[PDB]
This record gives sequence, C-alpha cells and structure tokens, in this order.
Amino acid sequence: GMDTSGKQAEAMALLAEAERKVKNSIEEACEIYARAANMFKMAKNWSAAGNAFCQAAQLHLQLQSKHDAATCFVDAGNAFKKADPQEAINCLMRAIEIYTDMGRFTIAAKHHISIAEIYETELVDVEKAIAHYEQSADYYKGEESNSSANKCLLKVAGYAAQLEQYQKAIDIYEQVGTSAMDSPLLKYSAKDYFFKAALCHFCIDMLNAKLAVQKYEELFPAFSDSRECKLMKKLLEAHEEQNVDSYTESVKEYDSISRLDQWLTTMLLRIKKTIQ
Amino acid sequence: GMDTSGKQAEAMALLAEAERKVKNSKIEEACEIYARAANMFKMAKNWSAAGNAFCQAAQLHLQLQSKHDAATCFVDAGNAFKKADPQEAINCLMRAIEIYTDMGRFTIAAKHHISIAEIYETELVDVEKAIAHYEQSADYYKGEESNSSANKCLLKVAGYAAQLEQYQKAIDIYEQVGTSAMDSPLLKYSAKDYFFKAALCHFCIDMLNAKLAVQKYEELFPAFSDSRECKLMKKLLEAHEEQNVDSYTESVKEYDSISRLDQWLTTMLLRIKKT
Amino acid sequence: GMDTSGKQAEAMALLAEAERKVKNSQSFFSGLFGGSSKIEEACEIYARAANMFKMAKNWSAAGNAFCQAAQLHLQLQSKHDAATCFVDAGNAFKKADPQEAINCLMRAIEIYTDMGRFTIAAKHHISIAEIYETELVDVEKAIAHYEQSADYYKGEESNSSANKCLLKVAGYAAQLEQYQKAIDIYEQVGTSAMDSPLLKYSAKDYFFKAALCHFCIDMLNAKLAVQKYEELFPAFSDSRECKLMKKLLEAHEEQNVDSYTESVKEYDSISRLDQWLTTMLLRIKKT
Amino acid sequence: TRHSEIIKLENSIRELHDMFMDMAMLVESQGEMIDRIEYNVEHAVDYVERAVSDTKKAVKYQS
Amino acid sequence: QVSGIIGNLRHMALDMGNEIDTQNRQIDRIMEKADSNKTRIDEANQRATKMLG
Repeated sequence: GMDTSGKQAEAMALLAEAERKVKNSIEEACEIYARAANMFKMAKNWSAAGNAFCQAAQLHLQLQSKHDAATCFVDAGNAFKKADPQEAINCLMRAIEIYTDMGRFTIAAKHHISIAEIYETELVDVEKAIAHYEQSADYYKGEESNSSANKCLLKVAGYAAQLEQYQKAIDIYEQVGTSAMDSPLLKYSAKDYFFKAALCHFCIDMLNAKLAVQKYEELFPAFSDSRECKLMKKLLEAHEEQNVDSYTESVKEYDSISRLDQWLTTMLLRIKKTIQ
Repeated sequence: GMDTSGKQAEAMALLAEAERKVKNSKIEEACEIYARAANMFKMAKNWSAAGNAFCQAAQLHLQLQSKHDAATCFVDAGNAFKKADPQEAINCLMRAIEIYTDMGRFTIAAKHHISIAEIYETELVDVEKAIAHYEQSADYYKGEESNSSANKCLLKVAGYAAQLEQYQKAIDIYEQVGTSAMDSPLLKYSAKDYFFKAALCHFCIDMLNAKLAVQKYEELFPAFSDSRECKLMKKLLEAHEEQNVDSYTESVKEYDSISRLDQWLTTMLLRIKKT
Repeated sequence: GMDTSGKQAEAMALLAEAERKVKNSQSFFSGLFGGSSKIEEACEIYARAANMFKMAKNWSAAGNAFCQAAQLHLQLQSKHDAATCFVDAGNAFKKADPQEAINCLMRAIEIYTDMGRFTIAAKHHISIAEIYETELVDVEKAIAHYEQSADYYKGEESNSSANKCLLKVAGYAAQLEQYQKAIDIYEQVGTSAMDSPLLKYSAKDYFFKAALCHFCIDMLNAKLAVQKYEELFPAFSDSRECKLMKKLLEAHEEQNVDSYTESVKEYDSISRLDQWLTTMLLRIKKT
Repeated sequence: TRHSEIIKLENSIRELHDMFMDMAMLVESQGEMIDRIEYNVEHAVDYVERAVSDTKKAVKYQS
Repeated sequence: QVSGIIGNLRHMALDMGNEIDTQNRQIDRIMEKADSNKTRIDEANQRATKMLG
C-alpha cells in the first residue's frame, strides 16, 4: 500500500542521511539509523529492517558502547528471528558474548535457549540445541536458579535417554530425587524422576533394571506406595515369565487409566522388542 | 448544590487568569498553567470544558519539545472524553498510538488499539471499526511476540466474526488457537473446548462432511474421545439425522445442566436446530 | 577442554596485567598524582578476571579477585561499593567454601547498618544463618542470626520476611527440647494468624505443634492445653491434628501402645510424616 | 438425592476450572509484565549509573 | 467427608481471587510510571547536554 511505500522511502532517506553524516565525520548517525529501522518496522515489512538494525548496532558498538550496544544487538536478532533465522542466531550469539563478558548470564542463557528452540523447531539440529541447553544450565547454576536448573536437567536427561548414554540421566534423576526427599512440596514429582531412571536402566539389561528399581524403592519409601511400583513389579514378572499376553494387558490397562504422550509407549515398545 | 457552583466558579476564574497570563520562556509557563486549569476543571466535574482544556493543553505540549508527555496527555484526554464525543477521543487515541509507534512503543500501541476497540464496541453500535483496531493490536503483539494478548485478540475477533456469519475465518482462528494450545505445555487440556467452537462452525455448514471432519479431528487428537465435546457433537449429529423434537431438547438440557452455554453458542445451536 | 584451557590462560594473563597495573598505580600516583582512576581500573579488571574464572568455573580465583577489588575500592573510601564487592566475594566463596563468606558478610552487614541499609543487612544475616546451618549443626547461632535479621527487617518496616524467619526459628526450637519459648512463639503466631483469614488455616498447625510440645510435660497439662486451644479455636477440632492428639491422649490413658501405633500409621497414610513429627511422637511414647 | 450431590460436585468442579483458567491467564500476563518491568528497570539503572559516573569524572577533571 | 472438604476448598479459591486480580492492576500502573520516569531522566540527560552544546 501507500503507507508501506512511504515508510520504505523514509527509511531509505534516513539511511542515506546517516551514510552521508558518517562519511563526513557522533550519536546522530546511530539515532538516524535506529529511526529508519523503526520506520521500516512500522511498514510491517520485516525484511530489510534487520539490515538497518545491524548497521546501527555496529556503529554504536564501534564507540565502546556495552549496554546499549548489547540491547540493540538483541533487538536486531529478535527482528531477524522472523525475517532470517541465520542472522537472528548470529545477532543473538553476539549479544550473548557481549553480555557474558559484561557478566549478565541471565540474558545469555535466555538467548541460548531461544537459539536452541529455534534450531529444534525451524531448522533441524539437536546436538547444538543440547549444547545450548547445557550452557544455559551452567549459567543458571552460577545464579543458583533451582527452577531453571531443574528444567534444564530434566530436558538434558530426557534427550540423553532418547539418544545418548543413560548414566548422566540416571545420576541426574537420583540427585533430583534425593534433593526432593527433604522438600515436602516437590516430593510428589520426586517419584516420577525415579520412575524415569528405571526406564533408562531397562535399556541396558533386565536384571540391571530390577536392581535399579529396587534401589530407587529403598532410597525413597514413597516410591513403593505409588501404584507405579506395582506396575513395575508386574512388568518385571511378565518379562521374566516371557508372556506377551500379560505385557499387552498391562500396557493396555495403563493406557486406558492414564493417557500416553508417545514417550512411555515408545520405551515400553523398546523394552518389549528384545523380549523375544 | 453550592460545592459544584463554587468549583465551576473557581475553574472559570483560573481559566480567565491563565488566558490573561498567556495573552500578556513564556511557552513553558503557558503550558503549565493550561495543564493546571485543565486539572482544576476536571476536579470541578465539568466534563466538556475539562476535556476541551485538556485537549488544548495537549496541543500546546505538542508545540513544546516533548513526546512522552504529549502521549500521556493524549491518553488522559481520551479517557476523560470517554464520557463525551467518542469521535474526538478516538482520533486523539489514534494520534497517541501513532506517536508511540514512531519510537517503537508497539506494546503501548497495541494496548491503546485494544482500548479504542473496546470503547468503540461498547459505546457505538458499529462494531466493524473495532475489528480493524483489534487486528492491528494482534499484529503488533505478534511482532512483539506476545502469545497471550494475541490469542485473546484472535479469539475475540473470531467470536465476533462467527456472530456475523463469517464461519471460515472464525473456524480457522479457532483451529489455530487449539493447535497452538496443544503444542504449548499449558492450556492444552482446555484446547478441546476451543476445538468444539471450530466444530460448531463446520456443523453449521453441512452434515455429510461433518462425519469426515469429526473423524479427522479425532485422529488428529485421539485424546479428544473422552472429552464431552465429542459427546455433544455426536449427539447433535444423531439428533439432526432423524427429524424429532425430543433429541435436541434433551441434549441441550443435559449440556446446560452442567454449565450455562454462551449466548453465541445457544444462538448457533438454535439456528442449526431450526433448519 | 581446549576452550577451557584457553579461557584459563586468558584469565591468568589478565590477572598478571592487573597485578602489574596495581603495582604501577602507586608509582604513578607518587610521581604525578594522577588520582584514583588507576584503582578503579584495577578493580574493573579484577571483576573481569573473576567473570572469566566463572567462565572456567574457578570459584577460588574469582573470590580472590573479588576480594582484591573490594579492598582496593575500600581504600578509595567508597564504602558502599566496597561493601558490594565484599558481598560479591562472599557469594563467590559460597560456591566452594563459605569460610571467608562469614567475615565478608559480617563486614557487609556492618557497613550497611552504619548507613541505614537495614534490608540488605537482614538478608546477609539470613545468609549467614543458612551458611551456619548447612556447614555446622549449631542451631543456637542460626536462631540468634535469624532474630537479628528479623530485628533489622522490622527496623526498615519491611515485613513478609521476618515472619518466615520467626516461624523457621520456632520450628527449629521445637526440636531442641525447649518449651516456654517455643510455645509462646507458636501461640503468638497462631493468634496473629486467626485475624487474617488467609493465614487462619495455618494456625491449626501451630496449635498442634504447641499441644505436642506441651504433651511431653504430662497428660494433665496436655489436656488443659488441648481444651484451651479448642475454646480459642473450636474449628481446630475439624482438623485431623486434634483428632490425632485426642486419640494419643486416650491411648495413653490406658497405655494401649498398639492403638497408638495404629493411629500413627493411619495418620502417616493420610499424610506423610515429618522428621520433627516422628521425633515428637517417639518422645511422647517414651512416657 | 445422589443425582443432586453429583450435579453439585460437577458444578463446583466446573466453577473451579473456570476460575483456574481465568486466574492462570491473569498470572501469565502478570509474569510477562513483571519480566518487562525487570528489563526496563535494569536498563534504566545501568544507564543512570553510567551517566552519573561520566558526570562525576567530567566534574572531577574540570575542577 | 470429601463433599465437605471440596466445599471448604471452593472458599479458599475465592480467597486467592480477592487479591490476585487487584495486584495485576496495580502492577500495570507502576509499569507505566516506570516508563515515564525513564523518559524523564533521559530528557534530563538531554537537557544536561543542552548547555554543553
């Protein structure tokens, strides 16, 4: 429409004016670049505004700016997130580096999480996402953030169990259960973690899984009270006696009573595949 | 009473003194005295004169070198005029939105867009104009990545469209909201309800495609089976298949016994049952 | 890793440069009187080195750098910034060992209370109490620190935090075999809570705690305390705690140990027991 | 009488669900606003600290 | 028993509401003020540079 063309013309004129000013020559050029970027954003044409944002960020950082330069880089990365994922990732990584050098690990961890999620959803990459999650977990550990640390640990353990070795996930689950034992509010979820570990221990051997579930039950008495203990006992007995009918009945009952998210079903199918 | 008359007299005297001072560096004093007169008129409970004085003070501030103060004055004048000529308040709020967007204050711009949409819909009978403001606010929130406000605006516009018989847009918005809630860790369990809304729209379109639509929704979300929304859909389909009076009446009674159905839901149900 | 080794090398180089700069600062001041910009630059470089060490996950080096920056800025008379740097050093030490953190927090509290920053002083007292509790078992010192923090908080009129400290102190005290103070605190908290509808529910737990604390004395006074609580808060009878204590009293009236065990097991099944609850029940069963 | 108590419990559950949804959406909005104000106040405090430090340096150098 | 309990539970829900909504409104107000405050100080800085030129 006419508004888009007018905003584009205004942005181009502002860019030309800023280029002329910088060629002749200090913050006026950066202000003009930022105004041009905002005017282009007004047009709803997300494309070509990120270039102005990057030019403003570079010009403002060239003069020793630390906080404002980082904020402008973050804004440029956010603008590119919809326009161009690669440029957004580059801007976010630059902002992460700057802020971490400044000591602001919260923003760095948040940007790492954003990069990981954009890679997982838009692009196709898991190892880099796992590395970014680990880095964010370490950064939040520096800040002793219990909630974010627990979330990152759970995500890392789940991904490792899905694809990587299980020792790290098992240790994480055991540590989380031990920590939650004293805490009353979180105790209810504690059992779940132990349960997860049991599944991982099944990927190696059945006797190892039996020993692991026994150890988890002994360590946390409440784990025995939940019906999940009976479910594990029945599953182990069915595997020992090698009767597919009992396994099928147990899994069907578990599905009917409780809905499944394709994770527990996947692990049960993996366990059953080697039953022979 | 005497208090109102005294307040009006004091406001008139202050306005006259401000006019004398401005008529006879002076710009800042004129702006300050005009703002004080506007505040006094507001305290005097005179809506029209207070709003006019506030608008004049806002224009004077615009003449002054300042932006945020101008926008605050504009929004205050719009709120004051809320009980006055709606058109002037709407124009002032639109100008304030433009000023905010000039520096990139898209969040406040979207908030003011929602505010103007709300006032337009509640005050005047023409709700179509508010739809554009709501859509602009939703676009601003999407640009700012606000999921909650964007979802609220999309749901509101979809409901208004459905009330206007625009089934396609409403059903598309409902399906998008439902799938987004399902993907998101939270609000997924309530997404079933949203699905029903979408289904309702399709239920008004045709019956032979209804079976295919419900099958596709079921296979897409197998957990939807235990939802009472599927029960309502199947019961309505069965009732519409056979021409009888008891089926739809007992279905609506049973579904009402749990919770009160929304006015739009009941209107669409009556419309489909009548045909 | 190679990246970690490179970061450690860079941090060591920056630390050496900071040492050289602080050494030369005195010479520059003596020969030219250039001011205190050198000390501030050295403090900034020390902070950067601490950040790099945190990159490498070195708690000791970061703490040492923060201490050096804190003392350097204290020499600059900037008491507030010196206290902030000392607090950062104490936080860094908390990761590895809070031994230095005790003196760091003491100095920070002193500086903050000198000027009137009571909230931060109370928070640092809470931190000291937590450090003592996690490292040592000396409850009394933690209780004293909690009372000091509560006094500092009330000094600034900043509530909603001293009350939690007092409640935790009462919970600790109940386990230390002290009756008068714990009972007084519990009853005060309960009577304060009844007025507020939101906290009125929590008053039942404190009443039950006081009743259990007074039960160890003797059955006769336990019954009087239970009757007093019932008259003050009749709704306390609705809670399972009152039923439990009445059942315990009735069982002890006849020394029915099996009935007491059955009641305890039933209560545990209804709600998982706590260490303090189990200890109190075991102590009560002794008589 | 069983049907009456059943329907009363169902109505209570539905009302609790509705209140949950409303207050959860409100709490999410509150969290978004608290994050935004946290970022804004952090930026403002950093900017004012930098400005006051620069002003102190300039006045000390001039005097 | 459960019946009684759930009744009690309903009351508790109302209690929370009595505060929650109000708090949100208050937050919004302060947020607006904060933004204005920032602008003001920024303006002050600009004014501080007006004399310097």
